[PDB]
Amino acid sequence: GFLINHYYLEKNLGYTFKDRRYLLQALTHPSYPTNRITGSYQELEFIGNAILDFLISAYIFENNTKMNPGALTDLRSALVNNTTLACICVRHRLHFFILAENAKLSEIISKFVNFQESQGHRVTNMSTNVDVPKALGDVLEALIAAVYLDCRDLQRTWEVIFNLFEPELQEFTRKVPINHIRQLVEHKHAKPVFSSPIVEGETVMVSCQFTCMEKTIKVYGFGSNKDQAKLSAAKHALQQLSKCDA
Amino acid sequence: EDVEIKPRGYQLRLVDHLTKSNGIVYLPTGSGKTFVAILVLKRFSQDFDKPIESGGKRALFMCNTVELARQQAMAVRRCTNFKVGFYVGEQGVDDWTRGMWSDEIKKNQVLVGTAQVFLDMVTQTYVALSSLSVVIIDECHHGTGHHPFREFMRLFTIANQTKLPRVVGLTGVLIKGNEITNVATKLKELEITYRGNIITVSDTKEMENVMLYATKPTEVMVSFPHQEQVLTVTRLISAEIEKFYVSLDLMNIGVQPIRRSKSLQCLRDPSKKSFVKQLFNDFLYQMKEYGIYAASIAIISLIVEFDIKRRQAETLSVKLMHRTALTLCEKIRHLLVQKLQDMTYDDDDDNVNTEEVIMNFSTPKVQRFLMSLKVSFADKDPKDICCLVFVERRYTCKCIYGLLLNYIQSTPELRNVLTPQFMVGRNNISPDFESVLERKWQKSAIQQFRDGNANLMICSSVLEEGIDVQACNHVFILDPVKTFNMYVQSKGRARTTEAKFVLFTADKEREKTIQQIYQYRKAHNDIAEYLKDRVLEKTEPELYEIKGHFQDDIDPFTNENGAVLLPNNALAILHRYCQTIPTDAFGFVIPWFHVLQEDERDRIFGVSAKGKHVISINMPVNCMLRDTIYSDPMDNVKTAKISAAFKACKVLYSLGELNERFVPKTLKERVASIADVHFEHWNKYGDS
Amino acid sequence: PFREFMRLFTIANQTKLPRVVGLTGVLIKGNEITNVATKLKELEITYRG
Amino acid sequence: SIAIISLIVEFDIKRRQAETLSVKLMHRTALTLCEKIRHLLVQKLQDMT
Amino acid sequence: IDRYEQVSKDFEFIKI
RNA sequence: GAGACUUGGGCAAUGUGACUGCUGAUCAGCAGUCACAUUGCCCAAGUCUCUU
Ligand SMILES: Nc1ncnc2c1ncn2[C@@H]1O[C@H](COP(=O)(O)OP(=O)(O)O)[C@@H](O)[C@H]1O
Ligand SMILES: [Mg+2]
Repeated sequence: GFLINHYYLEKNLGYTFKDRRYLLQALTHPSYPTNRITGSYQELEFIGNAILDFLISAYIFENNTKMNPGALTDLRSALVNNTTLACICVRHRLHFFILAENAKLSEIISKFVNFQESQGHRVTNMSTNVDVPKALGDVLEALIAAVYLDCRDLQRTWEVIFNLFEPELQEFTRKVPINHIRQLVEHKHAKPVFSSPIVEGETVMVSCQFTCMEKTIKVYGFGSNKDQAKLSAAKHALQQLSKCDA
Repeated sequence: EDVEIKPRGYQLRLVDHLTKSNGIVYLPTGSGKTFVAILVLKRFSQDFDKPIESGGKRALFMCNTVELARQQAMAVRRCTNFKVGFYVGEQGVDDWTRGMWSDEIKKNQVLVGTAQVFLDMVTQTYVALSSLSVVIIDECHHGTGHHPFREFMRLFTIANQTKLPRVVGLTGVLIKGNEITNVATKLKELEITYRGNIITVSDTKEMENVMLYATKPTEVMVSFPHQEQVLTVTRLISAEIEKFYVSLDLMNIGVQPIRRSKSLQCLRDPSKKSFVKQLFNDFLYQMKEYGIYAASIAIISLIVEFDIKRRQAETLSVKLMHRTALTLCEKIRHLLVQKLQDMTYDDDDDNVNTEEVIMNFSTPKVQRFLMSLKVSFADKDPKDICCLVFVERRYTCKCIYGLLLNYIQSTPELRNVLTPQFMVGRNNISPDFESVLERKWQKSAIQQFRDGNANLMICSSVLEEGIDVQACNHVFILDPVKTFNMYVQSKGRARTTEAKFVLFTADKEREKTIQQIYQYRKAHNDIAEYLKDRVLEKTEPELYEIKGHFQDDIDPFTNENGAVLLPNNALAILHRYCQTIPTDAFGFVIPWFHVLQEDERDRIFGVSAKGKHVISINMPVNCMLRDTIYSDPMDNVKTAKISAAFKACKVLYSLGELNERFVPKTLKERVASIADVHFEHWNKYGDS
Repeated sequence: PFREFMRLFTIANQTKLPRVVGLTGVLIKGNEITNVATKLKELEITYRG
Repeated sequence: SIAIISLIVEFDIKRRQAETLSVKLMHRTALTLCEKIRHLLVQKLQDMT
Repeated sequence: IDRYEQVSKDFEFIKI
């Protein structure tokens, strides 16, 4: 009864749950008092984090040979980053089945999902987006451990992970996955310097002072927090540099 | 200060008697009773110097509120030569471990602070009752019900019954509330709660005459006719407000925590909607009680409060709600200012025009108040005048402060002699009228009052008692006197010579107020006669009634290591533990209670289930106490909740979540437990 | 009906009024015995004696 | 015991002035319950006679 | 009432 | 049985006076916890530049 139309989730995900209890525990956000029969999803995401990171690291170690470890660690960190997990969870329409309730968290999820719909459910490679919901990537990563425990086989879990990550794998393997921010600082002519950002309510800003095409330009960007305001400034600096390059 | 402080004729005998036996002092405010308390502290300092284990001790001075604790801390520090430790809840002693508690205990000779901190640190085995020399209580009349003073006193009953620390209580009022009836039983309950005998002034001519330097103020009163007709614009504003209420309840925000009755009997509006409706209803009461000009003053405060709340409103829907409230308040402000300016056409003398507008649109009570101020201050010097006014509502304070601002700007005689200022209780409201932090400021309104910056203060019972204020000469009370304690404490403030006590009441309420004033005077007198003639007993050595005072509640449970758990603190401990679990905003940590049903009551319990009620506790899914816990069957829902929380926290302690010292465990305890298991090889390398 | 009867006295003719006298062995009915003077006051003024 | 004996006469007389069978059956059931209670209580009485 | 009726200009403080 | 009176009994209606608990709403006063924000002390840690 908790899992309304769970067959839709299974069909989209591609796996079948012989026991549905693991799915309920994985979908049980801590803010959901009506579920007295299973625990929260923290005790599953704890294992799922290790499962995901080890599996993907082993895959890239075996396959992506022609690159140094100094960038292989960056690739694995990008592929395990919570933002990519949130994007993947958005792609598979898993927001529907999250047995969660909250005032502001639900608003954040709605804003993120409509933003991703605007982007076409593709990674914005890093996002100038308002704010990313951590719990979304958390529940997506936890359902991986839920899938594994339902079968106790690594091979099936890896098939599921690969089926979920095929576009991300093919993208990050070809193009440089991410460095960002730092490459702006170390850029050939871009020498960004910044002031201290201040948050207020649900708005934030930072004065970005950088250089571009041998000139000096100041840019601003929408965001949520101090460091993510600096992130928005970095995103718009990257946009200006790319457009000037283009 | 210095040693020029010379004890009076009554302080010496008071401290001499208090040395022999425990007792409570009862002297009028400003009679230097804290000074004789200091002298008492100067007779129990023998064990201050030596450390705890070597045989040395300390002393605990007690207070109810933070500010009074701090003020008396500076007082004792400047009056003595001891290392006075000052600690409160906000000071940061919450996370203090054993070592950085022990250092403070061993680096001080006397401790001061609030009730909760001292009570908790006594219950957390940091010190023992046997490890104390003398304990000093002030405003001892607070010691009733579940108040922390009585809870701390119960530790005297549960702990050792030999070489027990002294207890002394400081007060000037003995009764809290409208229970003036049967003063003798209240006095006896106060006697037994602090296991002492009240000692009071006795030798009339030599000593009460000297003590009466805290002179009794002269008291007067003024009556005014009732205003009965209601203005036409008021009902229009009420109609707009009620349709706004209908829209607000109709409009839809996301899921919000369910707030219900304090007895869980039925539902309530969501906290934000209840809050905004409380604002609007309070402003409406302001309008009817004080007219239109005062309403015009208060609507600006509502505007600024709504703007601040919308600014801090995280969710967009809450921002829309506050925006709609702001639009309605702006419309109300437009109508009010139009009505106020509707009369200003005829006259064109700006100062006199504003003065007569204030007089014209005001309620008769406020008109009488302002004319009384004009005829009392009488255009005198601004330095000598230092007057107080008491009003009941918080927003009434700010509104009347604005009204006095405008009126003082409207009279040349008062424009140079009065400097109004207001302050309220802990739920402080911004004194601004334009925007949040219009300017950064560093002086409290009380301090400005003390330095002569503000000769007139507006305040609720927040400035009634405790906080030291110079001898006032004029005190005014607008809203009706509510209790005995506030009346007597207010009349004690007007300490200077020929001080004036002033209060106001309506025409049809004067006769009622006669009984309250005469009853309060009789209640002050009969205490004097009865204590003057009480039975000469030593220290209330009736241990049978001492243990028969508290037994009717749930017996407090103590484990090994000497830690003791108070059943009345079970709710606080449970909620504090719940807050430890990390969560997002709406992720609730508070345990959602549930009252049982009689059919379910005897479905789970015996025949006694029908007679008395039971409440059930549920826990958030993150807490490992997944299984629900059913409270013991108690009579009322209050004791049911107390028993439920006590049993639940006992189960938590048994499971080890609650530590030995009865506090939730951080990661420090976890890593300490794991260290000698998983990280033993660090020690052979000299680390850990 | 005691003070109900005696309320007739004010509305009717206030002069050439029959003598009224109160007889009792107790004065206070209920647990409001506190401040006997003020409670005896309305007894005095209700019975115009 | 005396109380349950007393209840019998009041229940019976109430049934006597009872108007229709709907309350007659109610009083009859009440009297049967009262008599069963009385019998149980007198068994309790005689247990230690 | 349009205008609140004015209280007595002359008034003194009665003593309880 | 009725008409009326005498006394009593039965039922009902409604009102009055008092008491014990139980909650409701509003308002003031007090304590504690958690979190966020401001900048700084600030070491860890990686990157990068200079350079050590
Ligand atoms: N015998 C005395 N010696 C020295 N100072 C005194 C004496 N009597 C009164 N005082 C001073 O008068 C002041 C009275 O204020 P306080 O004692 O705080 O009033 P209360 O104790 O009633 O609240 C004290 O600050 C105290 O220093
Ligand atoms: Mg004092």
